[PDB]
Amino acid sequence: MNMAHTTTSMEIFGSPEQVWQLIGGFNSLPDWLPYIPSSKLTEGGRVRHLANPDGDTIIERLEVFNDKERYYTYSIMNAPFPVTNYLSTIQVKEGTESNTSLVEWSGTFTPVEVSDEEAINLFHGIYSDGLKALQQAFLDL
Amino acid sequence: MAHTTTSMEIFGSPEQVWQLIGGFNSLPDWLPYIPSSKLTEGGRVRHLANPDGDTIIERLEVFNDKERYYTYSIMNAPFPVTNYLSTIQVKEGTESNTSLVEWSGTFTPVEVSDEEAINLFHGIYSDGLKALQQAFLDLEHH
Repeated sequence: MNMAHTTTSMEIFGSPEQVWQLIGGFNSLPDWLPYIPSSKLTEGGRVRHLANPDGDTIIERLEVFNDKERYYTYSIMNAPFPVTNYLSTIQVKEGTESNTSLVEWSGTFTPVEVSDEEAINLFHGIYSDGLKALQQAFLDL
Repeated sequence: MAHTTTSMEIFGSPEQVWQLIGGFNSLPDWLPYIPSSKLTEGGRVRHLANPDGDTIIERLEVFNDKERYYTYSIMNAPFPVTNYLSTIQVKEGTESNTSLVEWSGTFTPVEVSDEEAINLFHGIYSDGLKALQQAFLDLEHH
């Protein structure tokens, strides 16, 4: 119990549903994250193996999933990150217009071998870069 | 709309039973009726084959690992229903190492009576829950 927090929200030029169709897949990070080469599912779709572009790997577990409320929460089973009790959620909220959406990527975790600020900086950077790339891909009809 | 539910106690902790049936793509590991399954859409959609080679496409609506349940709908299948919704949940049993699995369904029967729609799905649910009960009964050791 330490639990650091970080979040980042960003407007995407696409209807919430359309945006969720592209990012709501647990194994679909490679379709929108320019930092993920490939993703593999295990346990009938409950576990994803991300092939990190550095030899290391990230294994995560789907914790919660709701199609219509457009969101999914997941936890880390095995990754090189310097934290524990990692829990992250990515949700597609209402945009400012009906053809717009606001994506939120949050995460709670316990820093280990790094300060709260350093871990907060790490994932905030990962989240923000992820959403900026997504913003880029959608305003590319 | 029509509704139907089946329950079955299995000799396995709620967590064990769920490790085996909680995967959206794991039906062929325990449901005789679905010999083959495939996932698309990053895992949200599954393509099933029934014994007669018919294709069944369903979509994951809700999934909760901790509470051991998932809800899904039918996008397209040869079944005579519409507005199909089904949820499978693994509840606590009478012993810390047994559990109660529940498979429920709600649907609008099309071109068939409610009775006929209920029998079909109840039959499928029963088929799978019974195989599941037999699977664990095969303890085999300690």
